[PDB]
Amino acid sequence: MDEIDLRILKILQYNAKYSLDEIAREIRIPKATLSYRIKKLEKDGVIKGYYAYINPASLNLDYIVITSVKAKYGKNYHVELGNKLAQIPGVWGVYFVLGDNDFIVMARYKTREEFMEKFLERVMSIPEVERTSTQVVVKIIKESPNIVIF
Amino acid sequence: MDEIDLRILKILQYNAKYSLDEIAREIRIPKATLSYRIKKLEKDGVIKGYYAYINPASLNLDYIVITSVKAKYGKNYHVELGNKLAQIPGVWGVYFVLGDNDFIVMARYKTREEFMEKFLERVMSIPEVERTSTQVVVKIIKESPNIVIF
Amino acid sequence: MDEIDLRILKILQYNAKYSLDEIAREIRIPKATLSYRIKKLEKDGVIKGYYAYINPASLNLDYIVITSVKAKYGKNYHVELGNKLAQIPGVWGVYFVLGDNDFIVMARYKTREEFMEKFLERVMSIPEVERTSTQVVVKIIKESPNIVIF
Amino acid sequence: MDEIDLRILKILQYNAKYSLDEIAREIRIPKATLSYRIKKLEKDGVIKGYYAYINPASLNLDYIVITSVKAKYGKNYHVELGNKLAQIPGVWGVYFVLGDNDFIVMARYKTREEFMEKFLERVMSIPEVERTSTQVVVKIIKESPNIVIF
Amino acid sequence: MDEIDLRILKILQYNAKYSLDEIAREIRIPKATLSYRIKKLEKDGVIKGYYAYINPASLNLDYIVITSVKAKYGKNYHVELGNKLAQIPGVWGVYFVLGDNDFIVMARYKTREEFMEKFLERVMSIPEVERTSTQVVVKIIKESPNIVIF
Amino acid sequence: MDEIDLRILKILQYNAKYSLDEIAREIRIPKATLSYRIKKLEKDGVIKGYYAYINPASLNLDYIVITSVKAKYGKNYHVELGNKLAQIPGVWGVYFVLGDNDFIVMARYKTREEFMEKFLERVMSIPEVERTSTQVVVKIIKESPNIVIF
Amino acid sequence: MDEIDLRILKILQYNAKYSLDEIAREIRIPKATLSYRIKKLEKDGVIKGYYAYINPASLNLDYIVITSVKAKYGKNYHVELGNKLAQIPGVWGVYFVLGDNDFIVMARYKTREEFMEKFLERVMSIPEVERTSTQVVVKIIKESPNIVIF
Amino acid sequence: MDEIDLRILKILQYNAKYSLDEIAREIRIPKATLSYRIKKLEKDGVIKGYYAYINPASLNLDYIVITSVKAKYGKNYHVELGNKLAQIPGVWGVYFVLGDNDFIVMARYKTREEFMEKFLERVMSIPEVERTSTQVVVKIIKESPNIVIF
Ligand SMILES: NC(=O)CC[C@H](N)C(=O)O
Ligand SMILES: NC(=O)CC[C@H](N)C(=O)O
Ligand SMILES: NC(=O)CC[C@H](N)C(=O)O
Ligand SMILES: NC(=O)CC[C@H](N)C(=O)O
Ligand SMILES: NC(=O)CC[C@H](N)C(=O)O
Ligand SMILES: NC(=O)CC[C@H](N)C(=O)O
Ligand SMILES: NC(=O)CC[C@H](N)C(=O)O
Ligand SMILES: NC(=O)CC[C@H](N)C(=O)O
Ligand SMILES: [Mg+2]
Ligand SMILES: [Mg+2]
Ligand SMILES: [Mg+2]
Ligand SMILES: [Mg+2]
Repeated sequence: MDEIDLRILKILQYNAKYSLDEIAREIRIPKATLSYRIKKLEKDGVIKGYYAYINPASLNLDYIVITSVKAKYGKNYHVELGNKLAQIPGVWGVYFVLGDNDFIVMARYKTREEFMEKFLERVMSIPEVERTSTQVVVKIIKESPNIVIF
Repeated sequence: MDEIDLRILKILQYNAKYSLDEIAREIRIPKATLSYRIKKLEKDGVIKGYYAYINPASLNLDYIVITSVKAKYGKNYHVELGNKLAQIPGVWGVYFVLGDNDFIVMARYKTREEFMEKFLERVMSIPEVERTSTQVVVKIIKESPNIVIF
Repeated sequence: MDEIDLRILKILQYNAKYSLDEIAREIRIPKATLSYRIKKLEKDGVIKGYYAYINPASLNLDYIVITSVKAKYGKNYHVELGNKLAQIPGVWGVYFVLGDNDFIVMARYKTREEFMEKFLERVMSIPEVERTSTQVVVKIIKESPNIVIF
Repeated sequence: MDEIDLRILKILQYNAKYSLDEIAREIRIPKATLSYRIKKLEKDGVIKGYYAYINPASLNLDYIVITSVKAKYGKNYHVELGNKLAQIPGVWGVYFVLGDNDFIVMARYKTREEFMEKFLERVMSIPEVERTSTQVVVKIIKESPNIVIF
Repeated sequence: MDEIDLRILKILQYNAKYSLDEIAREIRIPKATLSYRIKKLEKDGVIKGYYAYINPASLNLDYIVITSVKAKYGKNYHVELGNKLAQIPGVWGVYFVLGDNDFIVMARYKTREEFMEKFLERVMSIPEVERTSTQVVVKIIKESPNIVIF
Repeated sequence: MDEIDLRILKILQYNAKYSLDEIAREIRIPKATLSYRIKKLEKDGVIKGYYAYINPASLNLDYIVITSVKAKYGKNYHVELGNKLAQIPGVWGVYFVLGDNDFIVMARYKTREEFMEKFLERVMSIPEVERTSTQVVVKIIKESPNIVIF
Repeated sequence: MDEIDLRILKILQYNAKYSLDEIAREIRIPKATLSYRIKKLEKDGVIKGYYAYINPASLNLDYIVITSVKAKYGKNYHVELGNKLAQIPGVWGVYFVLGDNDFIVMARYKTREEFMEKFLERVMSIPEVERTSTQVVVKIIKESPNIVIF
Repeated sequence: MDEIDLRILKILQYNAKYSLDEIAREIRIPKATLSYRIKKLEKDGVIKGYYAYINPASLNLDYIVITSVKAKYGKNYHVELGNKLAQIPGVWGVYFVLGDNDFIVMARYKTREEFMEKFLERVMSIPEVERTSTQVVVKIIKESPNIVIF
């Protein structure tokens, strides 16, 4: 990629439905070239897709959690435990980390009860889990993972 | 919203450039109605936008961190500290949480040095910060915040 | 329930033996209506009972503890462990919680020895327990769980 | 008090509206004597009152928390901080404790937002507070503080 | 015991070889009575013995430790683990405690190597031990366990 | 000192009132020599005194604590803080330690209230104190600091 | 550098006084070329020097510590605090780290007293220090920082 | 050793290739005597070798870690676990320590991936490991283990 590709990506990361004519006018390059560049970025795996940003609040997803997981160590436990956590409905983020915990899990649910049934009751049965500590999110100050270029 | 709106959203959350004809064929409703429903969802704030999912690895964003923040308590410190953390380049997530820490921050950088200059050196000067503990992400097992409907 | 039911409950939560005539005079409604409303609240399960508030100090209950419990995780451990903790004489509160511990237990005893025999020696034998940490209450500043309406 | 007083209290602690005739029949003593004994227990401060046990769930009190507080030490900080915590609407229990924290606070609210406005935003402004850690109650297994005699 | 017994004990707790004539002169009571009182205190188990206070430094006991022990819970583990810890040469204090640890052990050795061989290597083999954390004493500010009356 | 001095000390550390004739018979040395050796040990500071071992339980000292102290760092804080802690009535041991805490304090009181007034309320006013964590002793398995030679 | 430079370095990292003839014979290259390559590595800063590995035990350096430091945050505190720690006699390693602590310090002393005077008493006066936790090394299993190529 | 040996060592610890003539001129002793003294120090094991100080950065060793290890206790676990940790490529320091952890491990790798494959994936399979916490080094302020004489 080059300087122009980054400028294109900087626009698409926050507004993917901005018309080709509008993008071409902003960056200052031929539309045909813009189309070619975007197709290449998709072909090369830089742009992996396009998603609609849906307001979780509109779906009543008010029970937001960040759970730290301590594992029972064993050969390749990170693979086994990581994948089991990733399969839980409501879990959108699973990170293998360095520190006093081994995994950080990001999840969303509508209520305390849903969270207990879909998440807590599933996690407690995973053999690779020693224990977990869930941090309830009182307020989301910022959640814009789509912004990769500042 | 109704059952049909959810099915539309379930598709748009992972593939927003799927054609109207294809979406209409999958859900089984008139294209004109589909267009109307989508426009209403955007007008009502359910769909807040459309973004291109860019592979962070393609931008060499290999230094991924999850930082826990302990604050110096004071009136409305959550607002003041939260906003200062949110303004840091590279920070995409800022959560006010319950537990032994007060904020959880998600950030991405290309290198250790960039992380130190843009993030660590900025955070250490924020008066509302007591201290922080950064968890380095060794491997991202899953990061699909776009999926709001399972 | 309505606004009037709440006012009635606000009185009964701290003084259940206040006469019907006195309550009717305070809220300003017919005694017959007050009686009907109270009976309905009991029938609907809002008022689950009436208790005498006994001063624990009068019973020499001077050894007051708040114990945090870390569990050995397993399928439905919260049910099994929670119920075993709830059965211990002297234990009045058992809460399944989010955080670095899994249960918080509230108990009262007359002495250190009674606490050790009835509580500590029982808890240490429960297989679902990894370990516990007991916080001794030096002084109860406030303990009015009966107040549900502020 | 004597053996008979304890038996009377054991009944009143869970059912204070049980008729005098019924209580007298259960314990086996004259009604006049029972009335005298109860009046004496009230006069002596053993029975401090009578309350209606209201189901918190009926009032939508679904946000239940147990907050640990670390104080900024100073002369008589336990008195000053304890009283400020006790004054917060929704807080029913405040305990000065031994251990890694100095106070344990029990509170109830209807929602996350109410909890943030009435509790979190008030606590963060108290000068005697170093920091706090809130444990969200996922499920109340038992909460019968009225039972003082097992 | 009475006021006079306490005054006698207050003297014997720090100087047991003070002559009977000197003690009688200080407290103001007949020597025969003083002798009788002391014999009674010994007979009743108040005075369990008389020891020479030996300066540990004179024996090169420079490796002073305070070890916290986390146990593997089980029926009567406090008895079993407590006794095994008490049998270790060099260990003079073993306390069953409330908090994040279960036992506190006080020990003294001449060197790091002696401490490792006699204490660490013995403790690591005790099945009731989950783990321990040893706090090395850099300086003893005060160690006068003989003073029971201030 | 020599081998004989150690054997003498091994006896005096647990029974200082054992007669000279009995000690001489046990160790096998002339009484005159034994007396000379003991006087020399006292003169050289090896034997710093003789105390009566008083059973704390006989004095109702049932509230036994081991308190960890975190200090506010500053020049020679260990001297200043250590001495202030050592002056508190009821405190018999004060140790400057390595680890997550800076001092370990051993104290004894008759009741919870005495402990709060004499110890807690005094410690909270010491400026060099950041905070403390008190571990209540449920049972003393062993407390024989007089034994220096095993 | 190339494959040959690495082989040369792999030898020099553990035996720098191995003769040129011996090194040339082992790697299989002309001595003149070996000399040229080594001089270039020194000129380019790859080889920063040559040191004698002295056995710390021979210097009675028996008090080995690894100290974790929590800082008082502020602008560029890592620079200021890091440099002050690095200036302390006996300190050979100072690392700015991610996690619950901010610096890890490696030091060596002959005795507990030397450690207290040269290290502890100096660190406690540094304003940028919140507190520290020192881990005493009981046994060095391995300490070969000179090995950079495995 | 004597005063002169220490002065010789103080020079060799940072510059082992300083010529004999230069060292003799600095310390003020005959070259023949200097040679004899150095040979004796090597023969006596004081000087265990001579190494080239290679700049780790020149080898792209940018992933620097300090890992704390909690062990599963058992007979001689320190020997077994210590040796297994010492065998891992990239690990240069292994210390058996006192405190909340049992071992501190110092290691170096070129990248996050290398660190995960060579270190993390190996450590997680060691049966004697309960868990670990890795502290990533953001900046090395000082790393001069060769300096044994200050
Ligand atoms: N999985 C491992 O090998 C160790 C992970 C652990 N969280 C650490 O930081 O060391
Ligand atoms: N900001 C506050 O009032 C408290 C926040 C803190 N993290 C807690 O869980 O209690
Ligand atoms: N039981 C579970 O699944 C987890 C409970 C744990 N206390 C937490 O907060 O995550
Ligand atoms: N307030 C105090 O003096 C100390 C209280 C502290 N929680 C402790 O356990 O020691
Ligand atoms: N042994 C037990 O039952 C619990 C002991 C633990 N240290 C506590 O404080 O709760
Ligand atoms: N006083 C100091 O300098 C440090 C003491 C601290 N407890 C430690 O272990 O490092
Ligand atoms: N200095 C900083 O900004 C933070 C350092 C802290 N140790 C962390 O891991 O976050
Ligand atoms: N290995 C042991 O016996 C105990 C080691 C532990 N790290 C401690 O400090 O006590
Ligand atoms: Mg998206
Ligand atoms: Mg009640
Ligand atoms: Mg004694
Ligand atoms: Mg070297």
